[PDB]
Amino acid sequence: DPNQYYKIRSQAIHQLKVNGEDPYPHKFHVDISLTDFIQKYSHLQPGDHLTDITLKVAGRIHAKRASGGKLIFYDLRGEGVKLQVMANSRNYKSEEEFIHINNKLRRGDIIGVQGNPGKTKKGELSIIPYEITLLSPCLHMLPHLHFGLKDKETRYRQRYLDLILNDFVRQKFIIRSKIITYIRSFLDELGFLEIETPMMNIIPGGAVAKPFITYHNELDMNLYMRIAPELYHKMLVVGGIDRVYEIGRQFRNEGIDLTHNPEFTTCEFYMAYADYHDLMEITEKMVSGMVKHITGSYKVTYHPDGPEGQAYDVDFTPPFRRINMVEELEKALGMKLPETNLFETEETRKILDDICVAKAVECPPPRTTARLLDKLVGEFLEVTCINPTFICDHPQIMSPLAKWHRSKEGLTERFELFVMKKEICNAYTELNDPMRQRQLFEEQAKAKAAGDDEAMFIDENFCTALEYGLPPTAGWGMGIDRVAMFLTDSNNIKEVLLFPAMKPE
Amino acid sequence: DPNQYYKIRSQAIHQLKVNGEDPYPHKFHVDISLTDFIQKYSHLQPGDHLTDITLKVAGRIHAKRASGGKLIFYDLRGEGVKLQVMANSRNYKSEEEFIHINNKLRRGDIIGVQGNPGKTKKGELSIIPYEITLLSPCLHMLPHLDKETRYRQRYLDLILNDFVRQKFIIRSKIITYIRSFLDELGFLEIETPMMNIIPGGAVAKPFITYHNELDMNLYMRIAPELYHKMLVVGGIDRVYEIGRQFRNEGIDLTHNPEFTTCEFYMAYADYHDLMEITEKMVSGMVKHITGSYKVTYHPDGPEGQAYDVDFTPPFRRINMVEELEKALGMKLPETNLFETEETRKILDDICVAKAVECPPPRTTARLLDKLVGEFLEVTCINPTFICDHPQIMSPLAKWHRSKEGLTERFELFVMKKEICNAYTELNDPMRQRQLFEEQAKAKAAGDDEAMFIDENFCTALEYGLPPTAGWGMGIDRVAMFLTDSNNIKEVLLFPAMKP
Amino acid sequence: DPNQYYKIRSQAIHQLKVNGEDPYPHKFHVDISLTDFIQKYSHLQPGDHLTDITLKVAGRIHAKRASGGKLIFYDLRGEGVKLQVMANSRNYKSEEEFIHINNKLRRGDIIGVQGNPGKTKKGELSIIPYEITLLSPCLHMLPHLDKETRYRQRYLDLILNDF
Amino acid sequence: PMYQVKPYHGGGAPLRVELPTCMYRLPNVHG
Ligand SMILES: C[C@H]1CCC[C@H](C[C@H]2Cc3cc(O)cc(O)c3C(=O)O2)O1
Ligand SMILES: C[C@H]1CCC[C@H](C[C@H]2Cc3cc(O)cc(O)c3C(=O)O2)O1
Ligand SMILES: N[C@@H](CCCC[NH3+])C(=O)O
Ligand SMILES: N[C@@H](CCCC[NH3+])C(=O)O
Repeated sequence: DPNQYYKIRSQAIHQLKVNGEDPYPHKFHVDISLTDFIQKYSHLQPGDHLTDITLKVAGRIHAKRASGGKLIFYDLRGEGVKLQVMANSRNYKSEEEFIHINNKLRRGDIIGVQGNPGKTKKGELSIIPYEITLLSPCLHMLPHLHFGLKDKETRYRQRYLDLILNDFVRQKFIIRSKIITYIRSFLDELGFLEIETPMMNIIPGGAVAKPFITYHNELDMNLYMRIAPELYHKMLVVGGIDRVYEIGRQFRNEGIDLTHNPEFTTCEFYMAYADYHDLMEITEKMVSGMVKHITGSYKVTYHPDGPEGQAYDVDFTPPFRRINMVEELEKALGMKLPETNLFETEETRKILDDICVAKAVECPPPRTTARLLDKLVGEFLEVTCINPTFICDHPQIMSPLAKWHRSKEGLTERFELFVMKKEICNAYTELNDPMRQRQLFEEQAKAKAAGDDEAMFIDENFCTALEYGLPPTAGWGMGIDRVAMFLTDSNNIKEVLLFPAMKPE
Repeated sequence: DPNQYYKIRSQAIHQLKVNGEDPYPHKFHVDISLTDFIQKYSHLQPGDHLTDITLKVAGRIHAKRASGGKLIFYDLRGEGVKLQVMANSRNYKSEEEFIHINNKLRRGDIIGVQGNPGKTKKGELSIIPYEITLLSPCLHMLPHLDKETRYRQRYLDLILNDFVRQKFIIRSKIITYIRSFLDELGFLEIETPMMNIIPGGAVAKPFITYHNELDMNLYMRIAPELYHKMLVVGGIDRVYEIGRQFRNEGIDLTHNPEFTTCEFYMAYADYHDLMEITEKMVSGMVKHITGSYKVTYHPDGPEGQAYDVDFTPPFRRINMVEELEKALGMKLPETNLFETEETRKILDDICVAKAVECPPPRTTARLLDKLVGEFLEVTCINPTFICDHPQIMSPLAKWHRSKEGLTERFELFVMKKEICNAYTELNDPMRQRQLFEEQAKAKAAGDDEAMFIDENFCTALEYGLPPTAGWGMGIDRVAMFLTDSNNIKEVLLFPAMKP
Repeated sequence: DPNQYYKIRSQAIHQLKVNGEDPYPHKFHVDISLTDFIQKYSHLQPGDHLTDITLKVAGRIHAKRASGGKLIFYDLRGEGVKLQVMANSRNYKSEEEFIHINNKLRRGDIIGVQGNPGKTKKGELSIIPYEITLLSPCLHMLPHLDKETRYRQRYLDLILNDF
Repeated sequence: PMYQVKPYHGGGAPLRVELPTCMYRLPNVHG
């Protein structure tokens, strides 16, 4: 039937081309948006008809309803709003043209309408057309909210259908755009320079991840898609550009789930002469400010398990709670952890392994100290982070690019911001001692050559940059998609990506 | 000697570490920027010394000069400005510490300074330190005052050369201006996929990569065009995206494999509309950023002549086929004959006669392109619209409403280089599908420049794309002209280099 | 009349509370002292207006003077000094809000001011507000310009008498 | 000129973000 529909409409539209009726005209002059039209004429009384005012509007037909032989209603939509077209034979250019155009149009078609503002007796704002023009026909049977589409996969594979039928989808992507615009405004006003750094590298760095590999024709070498801009940013700080930020795509060749997509958008910024304490204050101010600006309040409703589960109000009222990782974990475990440092030590690793086993906390190979800790933190600390919460002072073994903690041995000046059990920010006082950085790279290098395939490559170039002097500095990253998820009540990252990656259908 | 310097300084700094003197301290509390310091105290008279005011600043040492045994001057730089540090032991926390710090510091070091505003007898604005702190030592010998080195070590370039920072500030202003311009016109800023099953929207060799979780190859995007049009189908009438595209092609003065573009799409607009908008945006951009419509450019670099490029609207317009006819001094075929082999052969002959080279395959699109490059683009010094391209070179553009065989397309050229491409969007799904089939057929025959057919996009068009016009701009090239750069590497922080 | 003033202002302020307009806000972020403001911008020439600079100050209103329907001057005092607030609707956040705040404010009130450094034609240093916030209203009629009263109400003595 | 569409930021007033802040200081009366 839809298949039959398409054949018949396609032939009809073709016959229009043959007869010179031009079903895809080059230019229609819209006078006014539907939103403005509604705002301007909502004041009309039932039965009003402004015969002296003629306007041109356009949109998509979502419904067609005949009422006798001389009256037809079209539900015209655009910009997330709707306007009724009440086409009356006596007000149309001619009766013959009225019949011809009405017989031509179908639900789904893009049309332009020239007519007067009015309102029906029932109080429905309308436009009363002198002329209607087909601008672009819909060749398929347009789906309808009652039937469709709620099926996720179709929604993501044909986002245009999703946008046509589901107003809430448009609203999510408006919010997403507002988030990014807010962040740029915030950072611009603090004197940051918006920069662009390479998305293709000889060596991916700045994060723990599996990279994408590609071949570059001109240089006749393989290159890696970036996993993070971090090392480039710090080199520019070395360069004397004190405040930089970049909102852009990163690529990580890993799993796909509710909070993970292989390409995703982040904001990173770096700030000379700042430390992690400064960044927590800035983070609180930016995030709370953002939430209040966009939503109207500090409290946001979120369904962590979707609409079939319970909802919770998430309170972004500053200041955010702070917890120290090792401290809080020890409290949650009811036991003390062995101390760790830069070097992987089998005694310590074994103790953590035993703890994971005893607590039934899974950790896939390789079961390294950092990974076992990460899994433990996930099970016992992250799960308690409902409202925005800083988890602070990560062990050095988990943080190869973070500066050592100035008062806590074996720890670093790092924080992560968690919301609804998920990490929305990662930041630290930057390691700026080249000897120490090289030392950490050598440990990462060893561990790669030992079986850790997510471990970092030595970046000999970056270390050299550090030798010229990186000022005391603090850096920061935010997962833009995740923030968007929390501010749009989405529990699936695919909801905030216009065209998410999908397995072939 | 630079190698010796590094060995020696490295040892001295490691020694500072062993002696617990903390050469990389965690935090220094900067009170005021160097810029603000200069602004606040430039009114001082020579000899002044505000002993009641103490401030903290920081920056990089570019010079060190001793004057006697109790006085040392440091040139402190940051933020594109400079401030003199005038250190006399008499004003320092203690003489012994004055000795220790001065013996420790070297050119290149990052330092924090706590002290008072002042002015030397000679009238040099200064800060007179109570205490100086080493924040980050430079282990290498700092250079003073080839291009390869500038591009492979951009941080060195930025430290030494003030103009470089200014180029990237201008680049940022350009991008921010465009966002403001489009946001104000009711456009929505969107993000579309950089990894595609099928690359489209341009003519280019793509990068290919393997995605693990989906166990299938993907292509890096060459343009976002097809996604934007699908969003317009979706009912978002005005969209734009400023982002990276990737083209696996050659590197030269005006091409890099990854580069930044802005594309926008506007429902119920045509190409005439986009010309006015382009004019207003570009002229407004140049004026806002440079202070006038005229910008000086050295097409051959500073060794050559300069020209003022005039962006005063309206821009000159020329029609590809007519102007080419004038330029060649010969009549070309009727535009409705451009798909014929007769026309291709005619163009091939013309290229041979005029010594215009065109490597295989010698298709109509490529021969015309070469001819246009030779006879038309070179005449485009001031901003110029080249309009009404043949359909055969514009498979996504809508047919021209009155010129059979042509399309409603324009390109904007400045100093012989293309900065924009735009057209009334083809929204007839049957005709678009026909054109895609011809592309795919040509592709299978061996034309690598041919597009892939995109079924999902064609299907989208079948739901009805409103009359629409779209537009693209090469951001790097715009930045080149607004920074007087003739090499794209000048406006890319880290350009791709052969290792 | 002072008794009447107090009854009337008390009611108006309680009404502000009922209308959720928060006449005693918890925190206002003062950027710079009045003293430093005077020191920093006294070099300005008459007519100047630094539209790029926005600052926050606070103090007590000692005088209110209307000049037409779109211009009001407030004498703002603190730290033993004074600063003129020159409020024109043209520079204010919005005209409606300009109206609302000016109708709300009275001599004696503590206010916070967000605005730009400037100088009137006559050469009076001023701050030109984008927004004015009521921080703490004075419910009583502020006195102007015996010793018993000075000693029993030292705060009044301190407000009125610089010495 | 193309028909008017209000900016997505609302159109009311230019975005004005809340920025970090620092308690002002008064001078030492004894200094
Ligand atoms: C730059 C980082 C800082 C911490 C939050 C966020 C983490 C990020 C991790 C991450 C990894 C991955 O493989 C795929 C993804 O979609 C994400 C993500 O959205 O969140 O951004
Ligand atoms: C989107 C387009 C529209 C026309 C101008 C410009 C063309 C673009 C072509 C192009 C191709 C390539 O392989 C490498 C590059 O650096 C560029 C470029 O900067 O300019 O941007
Ligand atoms: N590059 C980090 C974010 C910044 C961390 C602080 N320099 C990440 O991908 O998680
Ligand atoms: N996708 C085009 C720019 C937009 C053309 C108009 N839709 C290009 O890469 O050149």
